Parts: sequence; structure tokens; C-alpha cells
Amino acid sequence: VISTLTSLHGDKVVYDTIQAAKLYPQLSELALKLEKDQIRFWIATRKDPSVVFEALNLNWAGISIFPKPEFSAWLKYVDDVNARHPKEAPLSIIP
Amino acid sequence: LGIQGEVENLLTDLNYFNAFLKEAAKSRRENEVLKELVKKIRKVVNDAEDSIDKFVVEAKRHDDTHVARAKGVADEIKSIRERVKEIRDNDAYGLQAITLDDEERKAPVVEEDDVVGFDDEAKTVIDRLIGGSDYVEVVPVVGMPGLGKTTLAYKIYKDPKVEYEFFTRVWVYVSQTFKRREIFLNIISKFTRNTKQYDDTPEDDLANEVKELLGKGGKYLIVLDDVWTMEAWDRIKIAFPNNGKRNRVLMTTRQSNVAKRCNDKPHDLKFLTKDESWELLEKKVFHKEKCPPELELPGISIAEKCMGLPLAIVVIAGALIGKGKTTREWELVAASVGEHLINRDPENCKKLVQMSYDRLPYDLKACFLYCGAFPGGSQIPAKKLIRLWIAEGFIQYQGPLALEDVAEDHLNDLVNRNLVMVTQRSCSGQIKTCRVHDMLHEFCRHEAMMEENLFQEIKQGQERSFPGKQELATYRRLCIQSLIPEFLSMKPSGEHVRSFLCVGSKKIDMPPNEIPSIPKAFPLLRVLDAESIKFSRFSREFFKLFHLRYIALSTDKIKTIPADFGNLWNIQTLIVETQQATLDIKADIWNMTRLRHVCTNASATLPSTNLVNRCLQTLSTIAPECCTAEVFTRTPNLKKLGVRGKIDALLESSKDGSGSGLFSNIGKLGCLEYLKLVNDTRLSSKPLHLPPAYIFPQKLKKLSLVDTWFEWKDMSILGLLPELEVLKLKENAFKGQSWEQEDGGFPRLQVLWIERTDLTSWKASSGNFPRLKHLALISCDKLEELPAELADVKNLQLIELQSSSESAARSARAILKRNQEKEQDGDKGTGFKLSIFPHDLGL
Ligand SMILES: Nc1ncnc2c1ncn2[C@@H]1O[C@H](COP(=O)(O)OP(=O)(O)OP(=O)(O)O)[C@@H](O)[C@H]1O
Repeated sequence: VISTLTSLHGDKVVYDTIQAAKLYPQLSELALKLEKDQIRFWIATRKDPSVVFEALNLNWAGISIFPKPEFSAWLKYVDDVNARHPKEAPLSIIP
Repeated sequence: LGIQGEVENLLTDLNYFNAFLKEAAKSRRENEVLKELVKKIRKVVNDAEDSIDKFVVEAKRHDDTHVARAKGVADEIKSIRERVKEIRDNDAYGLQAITLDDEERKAPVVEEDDVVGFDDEAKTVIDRLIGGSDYVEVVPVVGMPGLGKTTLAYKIYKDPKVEYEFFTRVWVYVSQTFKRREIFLNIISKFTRNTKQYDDTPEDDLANEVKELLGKGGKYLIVLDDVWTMEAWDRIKIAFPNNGKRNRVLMTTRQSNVAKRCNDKPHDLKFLTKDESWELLEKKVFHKEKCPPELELPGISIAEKCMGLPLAIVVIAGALIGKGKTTREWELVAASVGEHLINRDPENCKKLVQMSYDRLPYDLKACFLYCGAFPGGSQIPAKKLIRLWIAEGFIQYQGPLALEDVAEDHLNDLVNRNLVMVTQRSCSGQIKTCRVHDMLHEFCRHEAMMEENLFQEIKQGQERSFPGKQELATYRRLCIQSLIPEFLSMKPSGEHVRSFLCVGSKKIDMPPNEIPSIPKAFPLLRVLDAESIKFSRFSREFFKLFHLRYIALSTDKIKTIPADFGNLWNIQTLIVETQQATLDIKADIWNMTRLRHVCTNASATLPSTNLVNRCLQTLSTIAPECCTAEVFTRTPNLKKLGVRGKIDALLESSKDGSGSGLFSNIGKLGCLEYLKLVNDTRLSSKPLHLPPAYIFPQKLKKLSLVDTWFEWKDMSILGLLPELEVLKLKENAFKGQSWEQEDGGFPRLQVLWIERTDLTSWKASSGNFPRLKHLALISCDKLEELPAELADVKNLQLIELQSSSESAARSARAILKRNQEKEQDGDKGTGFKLSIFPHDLGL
């Protein structure tokens, strides 16, 4: 709730930390809810799709991008911000 | 400090570089510029890691010449940071090139004729294809690369028995990469030639069409050549009909995990014998003609060095043909058989091995190549190998599993992929010793020397000498089989050496003046595998290895480890194969958080200890007087003790009202799984007693008692252990003339080992060994006869006797006769064998 524990001076390292905490049974529920809260930050400020693309680490894949579930969530992200955009200017994954 | 910031920004850069290297290793890079770019980035990644390690250790030293050392560290971190920015500025296009990476179906070609030594193997698999259930059954042929799996599969595929039995025979070349659609189209093209009508049919509808074609063709056999994954098998098997017509699938593969998941008992292919290797090599080199007598002597040696692998024989045969028919030239090939396999013929041997190697996860590749550091043809202790991977840093795992459990899964993964061969498996099923085949061993050497630079062999060859300081400035790790004292004599300077692996099999008594050479030449020494080297004394340089993780040494004169050892906070494994009976660890090793093993060979008198050693797992030998309550408080996750010394103090109870001895502390460990006891008292005549089972460890699995002289009466208490599986008794571990067992006991016992027993008679009941598999009676000359209740064990597999008496031999024959009668009554045999010599006595 406090902005100190939400900005965290970065997003990619936080995302990797959340995934790392997910393998522990005592941290599975905490990491899962924190993962959703990271999407909350992604929607609140409407960061560029380049940052989220790097945060999901889709930058190393050839023909294998589409089968990757990270690509599906990357598509769901742009759809969500296209339902919460402050102005009607389109946001696209293509650039 | 600003230095702390500099290391932080450097760390983020290596986070990108390591991620770049991991994704760069996902496939082979053939472009020479990309190869050098990967080598440059890997070199700066390693060198930066060597410098951050200097920073973090020197920071630890500073917490407890410091200005000069800090200045040198900051100067270094400045240089690698400049070098990293140099790569990011000048090589910026290159880093994108590997990131932006993305054909012909090379079906293997095999001997249609002159298949040497596969007659018995073909009939074994063919008869296995005939039998089985009416449903779909898989018969996977599994083995190491180039073993002859496709050759045997094609031998069966064209065998007259198979061609008569199976009306439909299909060969499908599955591989690492394949199109699920093209396979069903290929199978359809066997029956109907009209391919235009299936241009838009969906894949699953094509599989439905394949189902109709195979089903009408009666009983069918399908050779799924080189299936690499279970996911591929599930994708393809949807088109194989289960008509109940005894149709089979013959699935050659390099994977044992895939083989086992398709059939519970996969068929492992054999190696050619020494006679068959020469017969094949002679056939390949000479076209239907015998070898000249002058070339027979070197040719046989070459075939022996191929280690029975048909791929190596075929490759070396091509070299021999080019090398003429001269004794001198055939002698040169024999002296360099391994070179002619990997280096001179990369298309045949190097490329085939690369298919399995490049498919490994990035962590497994460093583990597999590390097996090539040990001498070719040697056998590597599995326990030693596991601790080497973890101490070096190849096991990077952040789950709740212990590291050795993960590494054991990695080693079993290599064995499953048939990159490693197991020589000995314990009765519990774990791996004991493993070896790498000679072809894969040359691949491990070449890959980890020239491409990856994981380790370097040091030897005094004809064209090679001990490396100079120009070569040592590049070497990451060193492995050495012989001539160690002279290499340490010339005073090398291995600044970047992280490991010193004395893989020699012969004990070397190094002179005392070369002892400080190892720690002074390699200040960054993480792993010191000096098991073969004998050290008579220590030095202050030996305890300056603050980056040390692994330390193994053999001593005869070193009776006590000095307290200076406690400065090495990063050590995990301690090994001391001391020949002395006593050894005192003066170091306060309890504060080393990542301490995992203490494999002492004598009674270790550990010093007196809010902190928990969550990682410590093993203690090979400990003093009974050191079994304090505080010791076991710090080791809750531990999984093995060993207690050598005067066991009288362990069992003696004081008269002050306290009836609980030090064994009560042993039984309070909630995660113990192995216990070993050795007793030193021999002048006394007292036979000893065993404490009740309600103070025994709850989860104990394995036991080993030596020379304790327990009475035979009190092991009915040992039968109250619910999870006991392994029990070993050696050097007259029990005393008494008579052995009698009470009802029940040993609910899960699997193996019982006895050596030099004191008993003369043994009586048992049927309920004593419900799940016994192996019984060993070595040097039991006092045995009169065995009880007949041992024949009631349905799970029994093996009983072995050595140096038994004549009456004991008669009881062994009687038990064998009863076991044979029961097996002939309808219960299929489990593979019993018995050692009897001579066989004509007592028949
Ligand atoms: N029994 C044999 N007699 C003669 N040559 C053999 C024999 N077995 C295999 N070979 C030869 O060894 C080479 C490799 O054998 P094969 O093609 O059967 O490999 P494999 O075990 O299927 O391996 P991979 O996993 O790489 O496909 C071939 O050139 C083949 O001719």
C-alpha cells in the first residue's frame, strides 16, 4: 500500500523475484497476489509496451514466441490497457 | 561506499550478459564471429565473477594492508567495467545478432549388410515384439549415441521373421525437430499415392486417416526412429490404432526417461566385444580380404581403443583407409584414436554427440563436461562427483529441495540421456560409480578445453609442456593425472584458477617443500580435489584460500586439523582420508553456514558451539563425547551420522537418577536417514546391549555397525524400526554363539550384510524378512547352517556366501533347492545366483 514497497526502483527484478518466491508453498499465495498487484501498477501509469515486453523476458525467442504463455499474457496486458486508456490514442504491440 | 555502487552496476550488466550466454547456448553458433563474440563475453563474465569474488571476500575480511587491497579491488572493478562498456559500445551490433537468430531431412544411413554381432540382440527384440498384450505395446531400444540402435532397428525391420509376422511395417524418422503433419502424410503415402486430396485436411483428421490405414492392415510394426521426447510420442501415437491385434512399436531412442515411460522395462543395446570390434574394423578397412599379418597387431589395438562402439570403429576405419597399409601409419592412428574420432571427423562423431549435448539444460552442460576432467576409462565415485558439481557452482537451484537431491537428479538425468554410464548401483537403487564412454569422454575434453574452456589438462607430452604464465592467465580450472610435484616445483602463477583437480589414481607422497605451492599459486582456489596427493603438514598459505568450497586430502602424520581452518567460511565439503585413529577438528566449523559434509576417517572431537546449520547433511565419524544436546540443535536437517570411538560412554547411564544416555539425543533427530557405529574397545570382554526402540531415530533408513560386540538377543529391538531398509554388520559386529529371532520385525528391510559373524547357529521365523532382497555372509566360517524360514521370502533376489563351512554349504544347497522348487511351482525367478566351488562336492 505504501509507495515505497510498490515502486521498488524497478519492475523486471521485482517480477523475477515474484516468480522465484512462487516455488515455495509458504510463499505461493503471497507471490500470486503480489503478481496481480504488479499488473495494477502496469495499468495505473500505462507504461510503454517495450518495458513490459522486456519485463516478461520475451526478448530471446524466434518462432517460439507464440506458443510461450508469456506472449499470451503480454497480449492480455495490451488489451487491458486498451480498456483503461486515458485517451483514445491507440496502443499497439506492433511497434 | 562508491565501490559498492560500482559492483552493483557491474552486477546488473552481467545479469544481461549471463542471460545472453544462456540463450546463446540454446543452439550451435556456426558463424566464426559469433563464436568469438560468445567467447569474449564469456571471458569477461568469468573474469568479472573472479573480481566480484575478490571484492565480496575482501569485504568479509574487512568486517573482522587493507587500504592497498581495497585500492587494488577498486582498480580491478574499474577495468572490467570499462571492458564491459567497450563490449556494449563497439560490439553492440554483435549482441543483437545472436539475439536475432532463428533444411533437409538427414535420415541416418546404416549397414544394410555385414551387421557384426547383432544376431542375438535382433532375436531378443524380435521375440519381444511377438509376445505381449493384444493392445499397443512399445519396445524401446535405448543406448548411447552411435551404439547401433538404427542398425538393429533396420536389422529387425528387414528380418525375414518380422517381414512374415507383420503385414504392415512403417519406418518413421522422428527427431529433435519434426512436423507432426508431414509424418502422417509420410505414413499415408505408403498406402495411397494421392497426396493432393489432403492439402487442407487438419492434422488430427490426418491422424484419423492414418488410424484407418494401419487398422485394416492387421498386426503392424512401426519403427519410431530417434524419438527424443515423451511429448513427441503423445503427439504421434494418436494415429496408432489400438485394434487389439498385437501391433507393436519399436522405438529407438537415446533417452531412458522416454523409454521407461513408454515401457516399464526398456531394452538397452549392447556394446561390441573386443573380438567383434576387430572383426568389424577388418571388414570395413579391407574389402572381403584378410588383414596382412603386419597390420593385425596395430589394428587389434585400435579396435580395443574404440571401446566396442560401432560408430568409433566406422570412423577410425575411414582414417585407416586413407593412411595406407603401412605398420608405421597404423601405429600413429592407434596412438591417436580419440583425435581421429572427434577432431579429424567432426561430421561423424562430433556432430552426433552435439545433438544430445546441445539439448541439455544450461546447468547440465557444465555438469556433463565436468565428467571429462577425470581420466579416460576411469570410474568416478558418484558421491564425490555430486559434491564437485555443487561446490564448483553448477547446481543453481532455489527450491526447497536439498542441493544433493537436485544434483542426484542431474546425474540421473545424464544417465537417462545415456551421456553417462553407471557401473555400480547400490542395493537401494542409488548411483555408486559412473564412467563416461571413451567417445563421449573425448567430446567432453575437446568441448571443455577449446570451446568452453571449463578445464585444462596439464601433462608433459612430446609436443606439450607445462603451461607458461601466458597460458595460465587464461586457464579457469586445472586437471592433472601425473607429474604433479614437478609442475608445482616450477612455481606457477594461476591467478584465475578456480579449481585444482588431481584426478590421478595413484597416491603421490609430495615433498613437504611443495606443500604451499597449491594454495600460493592459486589464490582463488574454490575446489581442491587433492584426494590422491598425500599431505604431511599444513601451512598458513593453505588456510588463505578464502574462496574455497571443496577440500579433499589424505594424511598420515596430520593428527589434528588446526583452528586456522575456521577462516574459510565458504567451504561445503571436508574430506580427510586419514590413516590415524584419532583426529581433532580445532576449527569452529559450526559458523560455516553452507557447510554440508564432514567425511572424516577418525573420531572427530568437534569443539563446543540462535543459529542453525540448515545445510549440514553428513558426518562420517564423530566422537561420542561430542554428542551434546547443543550439537543436534544446530543440525535438524542432517541426514547421516557416524560414530567411531568408545561406545561405552554412549550407553552408560549415571546413578544420579538420569536413565537417558547420549543415544537419546541421536533418536531425537527428526530427519536422520543413515547411522553408522564403530567401536574401539577390544581389551574388555563385555558383550554390549542395545537401547530400546522408542529412543531410536524415527526416520532411520540405513545402519552399519562394526566391531561393537552387541548381543544377538537385543536386535529384536532393532526390528522395531519401521523404516529400516539397509543394515550392515562388519568385523564381528555381534557376539554370541546362538541366534534366535522373535516374531515380526524388519517391516521394510531390504539388504543385510554380515562379515566375520560370531554366531554358530541361527533360527528365524517367516515374519522376520517380508521384503528382504539381498543377504551377504562373507567370511562366516563359524556358521553351521541357515534357518529354512529364509526360503519363505517372496521378494528375495540374492544370497551370497564366502568362505563358509562344509555344513553351511549343505544348508545353502538345501535353501537353493527349496527356492528352486518354489520358483518351479509357478513363481518366475528373480535372477538367483550362488557361489559354490567345487560344484561336484555335496551333489
Ligand atoms: N553392428 C554394426 N555393424 C556395423 N556397423 C554398425 C553396427 N552398428 C552400428 N554401425 C555403424 O555405426 C554408425 C552409427 O550407428 P547407428 O546409425 O545405428 O547409430 P545409432 O545408435 O542409431 O545413433 P543415433 O542416436 O546417433 O541415431 C553407422 O555408420 C552404422 O553403420
